[PDB]
This record gives sequence, structure tokens and C-alpha cells, in this order.
Amino acid sequence: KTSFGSLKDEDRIFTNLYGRHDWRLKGAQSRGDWYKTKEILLKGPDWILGEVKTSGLRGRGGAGFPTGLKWSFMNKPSDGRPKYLVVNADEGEPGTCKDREIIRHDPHKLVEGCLVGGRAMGARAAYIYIRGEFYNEASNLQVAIREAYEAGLIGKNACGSGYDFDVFVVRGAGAYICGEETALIESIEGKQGKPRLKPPFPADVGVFGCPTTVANVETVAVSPTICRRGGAWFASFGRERNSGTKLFNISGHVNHPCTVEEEMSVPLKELIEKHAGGVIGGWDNLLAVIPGGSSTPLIPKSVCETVLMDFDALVQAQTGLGTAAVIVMDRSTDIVKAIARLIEFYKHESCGQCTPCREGVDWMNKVMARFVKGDARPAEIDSLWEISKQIEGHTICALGDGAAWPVQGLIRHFRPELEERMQQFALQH
Amino acid sequence: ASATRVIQLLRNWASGRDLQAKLQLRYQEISKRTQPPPKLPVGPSHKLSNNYYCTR
Ligand SMILES: Cc1cc2nc3c(=O)[nH]c(=O)nc-3n(C[C@H](O)[C@H](O)[C@H](O)COP(=O)(O)O)c2cc1C
Ligand code: SF4
Repeated sequence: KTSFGSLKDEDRIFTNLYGRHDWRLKGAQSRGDWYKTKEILLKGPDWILGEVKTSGLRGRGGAGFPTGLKWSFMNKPSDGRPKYLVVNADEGEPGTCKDREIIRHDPHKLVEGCLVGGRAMGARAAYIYIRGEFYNEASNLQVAIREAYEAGLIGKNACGSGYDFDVFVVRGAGAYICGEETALIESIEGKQGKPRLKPPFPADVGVFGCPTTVANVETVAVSPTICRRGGAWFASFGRERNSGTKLFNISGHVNHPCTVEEEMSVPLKELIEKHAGGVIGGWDNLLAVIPGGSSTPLIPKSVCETVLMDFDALVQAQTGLGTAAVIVMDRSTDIVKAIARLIEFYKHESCGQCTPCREGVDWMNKVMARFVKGDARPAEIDSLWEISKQIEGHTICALGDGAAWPVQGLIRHFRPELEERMQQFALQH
Repeated sequence: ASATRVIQLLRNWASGRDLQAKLQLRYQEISKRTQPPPKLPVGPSHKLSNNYYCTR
């Protein structure tokens, strides 16, 4: 296969993505969920992990780390501490609104994924840390979990397979930093949501000081479908090392802002036009696109013209797939203002633990505000680039790196606008 | 200097040189003690980029 992005409804994992069916157990089972889960569990943890590896599933939370290997990290003889699994449901990345759809409209799919993953990693129970703002989604998830408990799908002797597994939901309290895996672990443990410093890796020491694995909602939810339909099925979609189907949260200056499940390695322009109706005012009216949430650097229209929405291709484009939250910006958009707003978001969502993040992010926000007003000098742009480089790679968590990347992208692609704005501001005074 | 022409001639002849051309006493060629406020420049390392101290 050389031309990707032709995903069929027969190949879409999330069938109730738009909530047009029954999110409850009846609808989920009617759509193929919770099917032969006992056989899946009895197949063997090694078998499940092998199926995940065959599918080539990579982290759908944004990291892109091979999911099979990451889950295999915890498939070791028990050290005496009760192994646990954590499903990341915070979804705090600006532009990312997929996990919400999965939880609110196909919660039972996620619950089955939790059961299968826990069996694959020998986890006692699963804690799904959902964002506190997602109260109604959490209510839906809890109803689904209750239905599963009553039906015997989860709990002791889950699906009549003998595996004793539990699914817990922990509501957040409004912190984007909690999206980070170790910060999520700390938040669950009751401390402030400040990320840990690896090592120790979460697989070894995690929630309650026990072997723990943190996985994205989509990453977990696709596991049962990967097992049932075979790893080859998931691998068939997408290029090698970029296989599968990724939810694309197209947002911003698009005619039809929506979330659509499309095959990986899909051309960006196609994806924008195929589902979102194209850029408002036409393709030529596009200014730039942020492919993955906000952390990933922006790509100008020139690159956006011909680029595949997959991990490797976007990495070549000085960006990343991330959460695949395509933020379309038309030419009526002050790119400086948008990037400054993202930097302000990072400033207001910084844990404050690491010195580079705590101070540098605020410094960058100040400089970005001055750039938005044009109250600066051309050398300050290079100074800002150096500040971003200093922050990146020198922080405990990747929030600092994911805040340096937008500034770097803005400079690297639209430095002329910054310089021209400074010139205009100088002329005014 | 405020000297009579005769005194000037006698002085120059005794010295053998035109002393009035180069009088040791300073009268008006002195620079004004009150001067315009200066603006001293900055050094080569007064830059906001490529200024890491490890390279200097
Ligand atoms: C600042 C920050 C915010 C994050 N937010 C999220 C998030 O909202 N949802 C998510 O799944 N992962 C988020 N992550 C990534 C997590 O740390 C972790 O890698 C991820 O939940 C695991 O995804 P995976 O197992 O599918 O690879 C965030 C990471 C950072 C540094
Ligand atoms: S780059 Fe940070 S001061 Fe940070 S562990 Fe952080 S939200 Fe941080």
C-alpha cells in the first residue's frame, strides 16, 4: 500500500464515536465490543502483548513509544508489590478532544481494553484518571463500569476467565500537568501533580509505589479490537512504523471542525479537506497548521501542502503527530498572538517544580507578549530561540520542551512577521 | 600673554625663539571644564545571542 487515508467504516475501531448509537453495554456488544473477552484473557498475557507488537501500536498519547514494548516492560515476575495499570484520561493538550469522545460514547470499549491490558501485564486493578471537568463523561464511564461489574465482565472471575480485575475512576481537579504520566501517578497518590524524575521508571515504581503502566485512552481502547481482528489488521493501515488508525481532532479555522477516525499516514491536506470541508476561505487562505495538539511545532502551508499525518513524516517536518489535534490557522490569524496564547497556557499550567520550566516558561511568555505588541528588537528573537533551547532537554517533564517547541516553530517559520511587527511598532513611536 | 611689544621682542631675542608662538601659560586653548554628557559604548560581549561565557 502506497496511498493511505482511505479508511472504511468496516475498519473503524470506534463505531459509536459520534454517539449515534447506544453507549451502554447493549450497544457496545451489538457493535462487537466485549466479544469473547474470556478467550482473549485466557489466550495469555504474552499472546496479547505479541498481538499488540504485531499491530505496531504506538503511543496515542503523543509520545509515540511502541505500545507493545511499553506494556511488555511490566510482563515480569511479580516483585511482591501489587501491580497496577493507569489509563490516562486527562486529555489536557489544547486541541485534543478525542479521549473525551471515546469515554463518553464508547466507555465499554475502554473498559474491555483495561481488562485485556491488565491481563496482559498482570495488573491487580486499573485506575482511570479522568479530567475533573469531564464530569458527565466520568458519570458515563462509571455507569459502564457498574454494568460490567453486574454482568461479570469485570471484577472477580472477570468474563468467567478467573482473572480478578477492577476498574477505578479517579476524577482530576483541573491541572494540565496531570496529563504527564508520573504527575498523574502523584495526583492519584494524593500529592501535588508534580512529575517524578525517571529513573525509577513507572514500570518499576509507579502508583502507590507499585509497578504501574500509564496508557492513553485510545491506546487502551484499541487493544481489544487489535486482539480480535488480529495485529495484521491494525498493521495493514498506515505505513511501516506508523501503522494503525488515529483519531484526528481537526479544529480551528476549518469549515467543519470535527473528530474523525482516519488511517495513519494520511495526507494532511486530504484529511483537512476530506472531512473538515477544507480551510475556511479555501486552501490558499491557510496560514499554518499545528498537527499535534499544541506541543508539536507548527508547519507552514508550504510543508502542509504535501505531508503525511504520521509520526515519522511529521518528525521530518520538524513537528510530530502527537495527539493528532490539527489546529488550522487561516491567514486572518495573528500567528504571534496564537503562539503567545499557547505559551500563556503553558505558563498557567506549569507545575513550577523544575527551575527551567518554572522561570523560563514565564520569561518566554513575557517576551512573546512583547513580540505580539512588537515592543522588542530583532536580536531578541535569537535570544528567545536560545531561551527555548535552554528550557528544552533540561526539564523534569516534557511540558517545558512542549512549550519551547511552539516558540521554535514560530521563529523558524514566521520570523519575518515578528521583525516586521517590531519595525511597525518602532515607526509608531 | 599681556606683555608690551618691546618686552615681547626682548624676550624672544634673549631666548632666540618666538616665545609668543608657544607660551607655556595656558589661556584659552584649554578645553571647557563643563562638557556635554558622554555616552560610552558597550563591549564586544554586550549581545543577547551567541554570548555563552564558555566561548569567552
Ligand atoms: C505536559 C504533558 C501533558 C500530557 N498530557 C497528556 C494527556 O492529556 N493525555 C495523554 O494520554 N497523555 C498525556 N501526556 C503523555 C503522558 O505523559 C504519557 O506519556 C501518556 O499518557 C502515555 O501514552 P501512551 O501509553 O499511549 O504512549 C502528557 C505529557 C506531558 C509531558
Ligand atoms: S517542565 Fe515543569 S517546572 Fe516542570 S516537572 Fe515541569 S510543569 Fe514542570
